Amino acid sequence: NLWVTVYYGVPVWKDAETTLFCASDAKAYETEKHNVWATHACVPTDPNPQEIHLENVTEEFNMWKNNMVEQMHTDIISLWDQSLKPCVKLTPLCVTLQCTNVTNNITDDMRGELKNCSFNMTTELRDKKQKVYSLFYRLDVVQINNKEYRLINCNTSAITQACPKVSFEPIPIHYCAPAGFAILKCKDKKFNGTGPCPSVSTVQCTHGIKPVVSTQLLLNGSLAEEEVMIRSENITNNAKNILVQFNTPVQINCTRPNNNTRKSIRIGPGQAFYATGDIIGDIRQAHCNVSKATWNETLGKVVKQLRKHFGNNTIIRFANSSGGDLEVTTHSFNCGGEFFYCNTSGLFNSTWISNNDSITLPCRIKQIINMWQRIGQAMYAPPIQGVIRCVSNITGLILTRDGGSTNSTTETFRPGGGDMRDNWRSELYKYKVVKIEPLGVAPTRCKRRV
Amino acid sequence: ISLWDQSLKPCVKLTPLCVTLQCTNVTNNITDDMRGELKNCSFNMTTELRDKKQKVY
Amino acid sequence: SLFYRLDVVQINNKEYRLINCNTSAITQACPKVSFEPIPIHYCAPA
Amino acid sequence: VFLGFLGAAGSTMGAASMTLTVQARNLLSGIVQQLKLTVWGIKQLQARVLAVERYLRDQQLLGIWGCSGKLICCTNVPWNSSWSNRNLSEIWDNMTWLQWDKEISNYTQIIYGLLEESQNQQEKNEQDLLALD
Amino acid sequence: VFLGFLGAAGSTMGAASMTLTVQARNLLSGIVQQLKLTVWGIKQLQARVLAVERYLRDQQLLGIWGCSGKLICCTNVPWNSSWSNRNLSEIWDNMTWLQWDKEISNYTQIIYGLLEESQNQQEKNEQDLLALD
Amino acid sequence: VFLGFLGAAGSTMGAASMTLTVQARNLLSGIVQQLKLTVWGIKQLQARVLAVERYLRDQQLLGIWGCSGKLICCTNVPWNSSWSNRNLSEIWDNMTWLQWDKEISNYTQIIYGLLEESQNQQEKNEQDLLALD
Ligand SMILES: *[C@@H]1O[C@H](CO)[C@@H](O[C@@H]2O[C@H](CO)[C@@H](O[C@@H]3O[C@H](CO[C@H]4O[C@H](CO)[C@@H](O)[C@H](O[C@H]5O[C@H](CO)[C@@H](O)[C@H](O)[C@@H]5O)[C@@H]4O)[C@@H](O)[C@H](O[C@H]4O[C@H](CO)[C@@H](O)[C@H](O)[C@@H]4O[C@H]4O[C@H](CO)[C@@H](O)[C@H](O)[C@@H]4O)[C@@H]3O)[C@H](O)[C@H]2NC(C)=O)[C@H](O)[C@H]1NC(C)=O
Ligand SMILES: *[C@@H]1O[C@H](CO)[C@@H](O[C@@H]2O[C@H](CO)[C@@H](O[C@@H]3O[C@H](CO[C@H]4O[C@H](CO)[C@@H](O)[C@H](O)[C@@H]4O)[C@@H](O)[C@H](O[C@H]4O[C@H](CO)[C@@H](O)[C@H](O)[C@@H]4O)[C@@H]3O)[C@H](O)[C@H]2NC(C)=O)[C@H](O)[C@H]1NC(C)=O
Ligand SMILES: *[C@@H]1O[C@H](CO)[C@@H](O[C@@H]2O[C@H](CO)[C@@H](O[C@@H]3O[C@H](CO)[C@@H](O)[C@H](O)[C@@H]3O)[C@H](O)[C@H]2NC(C)=O)[C@H](O)[C@H]1NC(C)=O
Ligand SMILES: *[C@@H]1O[C@H](CO)[C@@H](O[C@@H]2O[C@H](CO)[C@@H](O[C@@H]3O[C@H](CO)[C@@H](O)[C@H](O)[C@@H]3O)[C@H](O)[C@H]2NC(C)=O)[C@H](O)[C@H]1NC(C)=O
Ligand SMILES: *[C@@H]1O[C@H](CO)[C@@H](O[C@@H]2O[C@H](CO)[C@@H](O[C@@H]3O[C@H](CO)[C@@H](O)[C@H](O)[C@@H]3O)[C@H](O)[C@H]2NC(C)=O)[C@H](O)[C@H]1NC(C)=O
Ligand SMILES: *[C@@H]1O[C@H](CO)[C@@H](O[C@@H]2O[C@H](CO)[C@@H](O[C@@H]3O[C@H](CO)[C@@H](O)[C@H](O)[C@@H]3O)[C@H](O)[C@H]2NC(C)=O)[C@H](O)[C@H]1NC(C)=O
Ligand SMILES: *[C@@H]1O[C@H](CO)[C@@H](O[C@@H]2O[C@H](CO)[C@@H](O[C@@H]3O[C@H](CO)[C@@H](O)[C@H](O)[C@@H]3O)[C@H](O)[C@H]2NC(C)=O)[C@H](O)[C@H]1NC(C)=O
Ligand SMILES: *[C@@H]1O[C@H](CO)[C@@H](O[C@@H]2O[C@H](CO)[C@@H](O[C@@H]3O[C@H](CO)[C@@H](O)[C@H](O)[C@@H]3O)[C@H](O)[C@H]2NC(C)=O)[C@H](O)[C@H]1NC(C)=O
Ligand SMILES: *[C@@H]1O[C@H](CO)[C@@H](O[C@@H]2O[C@H](CO)[C@@H](O)[C@H](O)[C@H]2NC(C)=O)[C@H](O)[C@H]1NC(C)=O
Ligand SMILES: *[C@@H]1O[C@H](CO)[C@@H](O[C@@H]2O[C@H](CO)[C@@H](O)[C@H](O)[C@H]2NC(C)=O)[C@H](O)[C@H]1NC(C)=O
Ligand SMILES: *[C@@H]1O[C@H](CO)[C@@H](O[C@@H]2O[C@H](CO)[C@@H](O)[C@H](O)[C@H]2NC(C)=O)[C@H](O)[C@H]1NC(C)=O
Ligand SMILES: *[C@@H]1O[C@H](CO)[C@@H](O[C@@H]2O[C@H](CO)[C@@H](O)[C@H](O)[C@H]2NC(C)=O)[C@H](O)[C@H]1NC(C)=O
Ligand SMILES: *[C@@H]1O[C@H](CO)[C@@H](O[C@@H]2O[C@H](CO)[C@@H](O)[C@H](O)[C@H]2NC(C)=O)[C@H](O)[C@H]1NC(C)=O
Ligand SMILES: *[C@@H]1O[C@H](CO)[C@@H](O[C@@H]2O[C@H](CO)[C@@H](O)[C@H](O)[C@H]2NC(C)=O)[C@H](O)[C@H]1NC(C)=O
Ligand SMILES: *[C@@H]1O[C@H](CO)[C@@H](O[C@@H]2O[C@H](CO)[C@@H](O)[C@H](O)[C@H]2NC(C)=O)[C@H](O)[C@H]1NC(C)=O
Ligand SMILES: *[C@@H]1O[C@H](CO)[C@@H](O[C@@H]2O[C@H](CO)[C@@H](O)[C@H](O)[C@H]2NC(C)=O)[C@H](O)[C@H]1NC(C)=O
Ligand SMILES: *[C@@H]1O[C@H](CO)[C@@H](O)[C@H](O)[C@H]1NC(C)=O
Ligand SMILES: *[C@@H]1O[C@H](CO)[C@@H](O)[C@H](O)[C@H]1NC(C)=O
Repeated sequence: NLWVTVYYGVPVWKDAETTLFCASDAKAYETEKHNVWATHACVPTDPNPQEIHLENVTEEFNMWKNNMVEQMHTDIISLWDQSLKPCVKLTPLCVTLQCTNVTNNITDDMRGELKNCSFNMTTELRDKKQKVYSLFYRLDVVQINNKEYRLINCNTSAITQACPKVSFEPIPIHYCAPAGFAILKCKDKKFNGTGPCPSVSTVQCTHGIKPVVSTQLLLNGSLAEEEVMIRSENITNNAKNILVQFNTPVQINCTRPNNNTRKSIRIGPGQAFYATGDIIGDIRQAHCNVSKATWNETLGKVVKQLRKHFGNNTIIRFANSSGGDLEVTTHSFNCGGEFFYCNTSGLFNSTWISNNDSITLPCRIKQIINMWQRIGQAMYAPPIQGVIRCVSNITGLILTRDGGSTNSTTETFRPGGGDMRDNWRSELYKYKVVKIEPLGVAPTRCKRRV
Repeated sequence: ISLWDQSLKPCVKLTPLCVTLQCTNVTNNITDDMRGELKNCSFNMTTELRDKKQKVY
Repeated sequence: SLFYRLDVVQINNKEYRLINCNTSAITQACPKVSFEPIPIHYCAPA
Repeated sequence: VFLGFLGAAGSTMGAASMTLTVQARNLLSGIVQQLKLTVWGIKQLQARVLAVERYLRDQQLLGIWGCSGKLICCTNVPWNSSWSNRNLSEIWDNMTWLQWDKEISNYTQIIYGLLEESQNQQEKNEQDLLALD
Repeated sequence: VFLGFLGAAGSTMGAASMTLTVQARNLLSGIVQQLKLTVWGIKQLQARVLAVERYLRDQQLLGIWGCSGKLICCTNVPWNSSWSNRNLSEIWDNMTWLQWDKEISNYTQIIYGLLEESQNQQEKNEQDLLALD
Repeated sequence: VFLGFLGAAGSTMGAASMTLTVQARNLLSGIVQQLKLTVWGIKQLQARVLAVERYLRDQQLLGIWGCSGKLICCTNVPWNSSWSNRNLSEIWDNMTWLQWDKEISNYTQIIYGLLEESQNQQEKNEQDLLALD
């Protein structure tokens, strides 16, 4: 008949949560506050990322109920933290600044975009003070009531200049699973985001995941295959976000074409602050180029795919975002060390019916960045010396709906968000952790009872 | 002890309070059924700006 | 206070200062440890 | 057949009935190697301890169901059919381990108790009986 | 009889001679689950490592006194009476484990050595002898 | 003969063939006992976890080469001579373990695989065959 049997080694898993540790490659050298990013304490990857495709398997995933994104998000916060524990605490900066304009080109093609501020400051000696001066981007200075100004995050947060040894260059991170667990990767080129993925594989641990911080635009991400997938748990809901993932890396060239000078001010003892000494070179405006042709064609591919969720009898409109906080209004990202806020009006400005040249994006440069919408904390990037030229793909999109009022053909979508955990779900959607239970009870003609 | 500690690591360190306080009596009920039991103290104090100070109480 | 002229530096009575100051922070050891070296036994885990 | 780690997941239970060791090996990962607080350091150690803890829980379970000669334990006592009674072909010609656990997920804690109590106690004290002559 | 954890503490040794497993199960506590420094965090982990360390010390001892088929190990060699010589009724009709350990507390390290050396070495190399024909 | 920990290092392999346990005992050091961050504290714990991790790696290896009745495992299948073929006297009358490992250091990962696969799989499913009559 059928009787009870015990096995050990039964390839069976459960959906579970557990902790996942980093796995990297040995390239830990940079020049802004510690290391490369945090990743030099990492265990070196196996030179053979062994995988195995699992025949016949069918497991439902839920890229919207996955937990790995949560661990990842907390850990990235904390690593940013640890990189910011040990370097200088810039509290005595929050001082009344005497600022004037920087007379940029007559009449105005930089509109200043930076003010020239002198101020009092402590010295090496807790004694007779010094008068220094520095150039600040008028986007991070605020008025009161020359005129007296101050740092923006000061009456709300403390600030913590990153010293010059870490990078911000994202380095491929490999989330690795401790023994007794397993990482499942959906091998299906065509996957909505959830539900049963038929073609799956197991890996000991994942691919390199460039942990780029970006808004409205997935940079350096992975690319989709044979289509440009759309992912969201409830498209019919207007309160989620649409995750578009391209086939073709649409280039973007961003640059800051200034030779900027690093002026060191000793907030003694021993602590030193890097201010913007001056700017030399072609004073253009920081910006980004994109091939209009490829963007238009690929966004038409997107038109097709958005249609496939709304009917071949519709008209879709891409508008720019509807205003608000800076960190959501723009394509914010990090690049060569600096922090870019690109206005994207020039990219969602078109309604679309049922059926070189290049686009220039004018971006501004911020300093006192408040990362992860967290308040009470504030990193202060240092003026990166030299000229910045930085090239990248844009592989995906993060859109928000406002329609379902007179909802027939004309839908309007605008970009936005502000939670990186979207960015993170865009590359872990194929991944799921399972706990292994190598203990098994099953019936065969081995026999025991109650 | 240590848990009390850990709860007290991360919140504000009130060192700049230790400042000369200008205190008077709080005239509680005449004649005295609170005997004050509290004084009214104004003092100098730093500000948001490591600059021109404020007078609080 | 009286300082050993080997750890004080000039500028340009005359005004002087601590030596490691324009380069490092300083951290007075309080009065409970020693510096008397005590036999240390490096032991190896099982 | 060299399937690999979980390689027989998409196979009938009798198929996986030969590739048991491959999962067992992965219960330490060897070289793993996985310095102050060091985010990912606490993670490393907490991971390893979790792994051995996990391992030892089930190895304990097997210690209790005293076999230690694992992958197969068999006695001569019949089995209770009440728990989702099914056919032989309904298992080996109709089911893989995955689908099987979905159905057996209820009776686990039950089974654990009697496999623990019954054979251990019966096989106990009989060795005590035969320790006389 | 289902006494429970230490349930046979107040019983003669032959009584507890049936409820051995109940203590063994508690050697992991399962779900235990027991975040920065987090007083009670270091405590949690230091606890778990202590537990498995404790477990493995004695499991090692049993590995050495090679049985692994625990709760009973028996051979055919006599026993030394010098160590607090007592009667059978003085043990099973007069003593519980608690009172017993108080009296045996002296000879432990002695016994450990010969159970380790003698049978291991004798049962060794005889398997080497019978590996010929 | 009571050599001690590694006491037979300077001896032919057949000599050390009797003092195996002495190293095994040192795999926990007992009392070791080895408070905030406390340099040497992290060291203590990282040490202990390393120790048990080390122990469990090889105990796992032995679990796989399923003996658990350690110090000797023997079957009836011949052995491959290709791997540094040498004489009996070239080993027991000419070599100590130290010199031996220098020569065998190449074939280790090879040997691990077949001792793992071959006997485990063959001795498997034959118990499954004899679980019928
Ligand atoms: C999406 O992903 C893509 C890749 O997939 C990313 O693209 C990366 O973008 C970054 C940002 O620019 C590039 O890194 C930086 O490139 C700088 C430009 O130098 C390059 O061009 C010059 C002139 O042609 C060459 O001479 C350079 O080659 C030499 O230098 C590099 C780096 O030192 C060496 O590796 C080579 O062997 C050559 O020796 C470059 O090809 C470059 O200045 C910069 O190097 C600084 O930064 C790194 C890390 O930040 C430091 O480790 C390094 O030591 C340098 O920093 C010190 O030196 C400068 C010298 O003046 C000082 O000023 C500094 O203060 C500091 O002391 C870095 O190489 C990167 O190359 C590029 N990827 C690839 C594959 O090319 C995108 O960034 C990413 N998306 C986003 C949004 O970022
Ligand atoms: C960001 O910025 C980078 C660098 O500025 C751009 O990368 C350049 O992209 C362009 C566009 O394709 C490349 O230009 C083309 O290169 C082809 C291959 O290069 C060979 O030929 C050139 C001569 O043109 C040689 O110098 C070189 O050594 C190679 O042997 C050429 O075949 C192309 O020429 C053809 O098209 C042009 C029309 O433009 C005709 O006039 C020609 O006669 C010919 O038919 C063209 O030159 C360029 O090579 C890339 N840079 C580099 C260093 O190679 C990114 O495109 C830019 N991204 C954005 C979004 O702006
Ligand atoms: C710090 O920097 C500020 C400017 O950035 C300096 O402020 C100046 O302070 C002096 C006093 O030291 C002010 O002089 C005052 O002028 C009034 C009217 O003339 C007079 O009645 C006072 O007796 C006093 O002399 C001066 O106006 C003021 N200037 C500004 C623009 O605010 C300050 O001196 C700097 N401190 C140090 C230590 O460097
Ligand atoms: C995804 O979000 C949409 C909303 O955009 C959800 O649809 C909404 O579902 C609720 C109930 O589930 C509907 O409430 C009631 O619906 C009935 C029938 O439509 C209606 O007669 C009632 O008056 C009441 O409105 C709601 O209308 C509906 N809205 C839309 C726009 O469809 C949908 O359920 C979400 N997805 C999932 C899987 O739940
Ligand atoms: C920001 O504004 C300040 C003024 O508040 C600028 O500082 C002053 O800039 C002038 C020229 O731009 C320097 O002039 C020099 O003065 C010396 C002595 O009077 C003279 O011998 C030289 O021939 C030359 O005329 C002046 O030194 C400088 N003052 C300080 C304290 O630096 C500053 O240049 C502005 N920032 C930028 C980036 O332009
Ligand atoms: C992002 O970039 C867009 C353009 O790509 C900026 O929108 C532009 O804003 C200006 C000022 O609001 C608009 O000018 C308007 O012109 C009319 C006609 O002369 C005048 O009557 C209005 O009073 C206003 O001055 C301009 O049309 C508009 N461009 C587009 C394409 O709509 C936008 O301000 C930028 N936002 C950020 C946050 O960078
Ligand atoms: C996205 O594109 C739209 C359309 O170009 C921009 O909206 C426009 O924004 C301008 C100001 O930036 C609005 O001008 C208005 O002027 C009146 C009179 O001075 C003022 O009282 C209002 O407060 C407002 O500033 C304009 O009405 C508005 N038009 C529309 C149709 O939205 C928007 O600024 C662009 N945003 C980005 C981030 O590109
Ligand atoms: C901090 O608060 C204290 C009181 O709580 C203030 O003390 C006052 O300081 C002023 C000087 O700024 C003293 O004025 C002095 O008066 C003498 C005699 O009239 C005169 O010779 C001096 O030249 C000077 O003008 C004043 O007496 C003193 N009052 C008390 C009660 O101590 C102090 O001003 C506050 N500081 C700040 C920055 O708010
Ligand atoms: C998820 O993928 C499925 C198909 O793989 C999409 O449609 C499903 O269609 C079946 C009918 O064959 C329904 O029973 C399912 O309920 C549908 N899925 C969902 C999630 O509702 C589906 O559109 C995809 N999900 C999204 C959000 O696009
Ligand atoms: C897309 O447009 C077509 C025709 O304009 C509609 O008709 C479908 O066409 C597809 C071809 O890709 C067929 O596979 C379907 O069977 C057709 N169905 C019907 C009902 O005609 C189609 O409905 C449109 N799709 C949407 C989502 O509106
Ligand atoms: C965005 O789309 C509009 C409409 O297609 C383009 O046309 C501009 O519309 C504004 C509206 O007031 C006019 O003021 C401009 O004069 C129009 N443009 C021109 C060249 O005349 C507009 O050009 C598009 N801009 C971008 C950046 O996409
Ligand atoms: C965008 O992603 C593409 C992925 O194709 C990157 O393309 C790589 O380009 C190098 C040199 O041109 C090739 O050696 C690689 O093989 C390409 N990748 C692949 C997967 O084939 C491209 O580098 C990315 N964009 C930028 C700016 O780096
Ligand atoms: C303020 O409170 C004190 C608290 O006792 C009052 O104490 C006075 O102390 C002086 C000592 O120099 C005595 O001579 C007075 O008799 C005390 N007063 C009383 C009411 O006992 C003091 O009087 C209070 N001052 C005011 C203005 O209320
Ligand atoms: C086989 O299993 C069934 C149920 O799966 C057992 O039935 C139990 O019988 C006892 C004794 O009357 C009841 O107290 C329980 O309530 C019954 N179980 C359920 C789920 O109601 C049956 O006893 C088992 N076979 C043997 C021989 O014990
Ligand atoms: C039984 O135990 C007794 C003591 O408990 C052993 O007596 C030992 O004999 C050796 C050999 O003469 C002495 O060196 C020891 O000093 C004795 N022990 C004590 C505590 O003094 C006796 O040898 C044991 N039985 C056997 C057969 O060895
Ligand atoms: C004994 O070992 C030798 C080598 O040490 C084995 O030779 C292998 O034979 C296979 C089958 O032809 C080849 O693929 C390998 O390349 C050979 N090994 C080497 C190192 O070249 C031999 O097979 C072993 N004995 C048996 C019975 O398999
Ligand atoms: C993009 O191309 C389509 C046709 O391929 C055209 O209808 C549309 O106008 C183009 N975009 C713009 C901004 O002109
Ligand atoms: C297991 O128990 C759940 C609890 O409701 C029940 O829904 C399910 O049908 C049960 N399955 C079997 C095979 O007993």
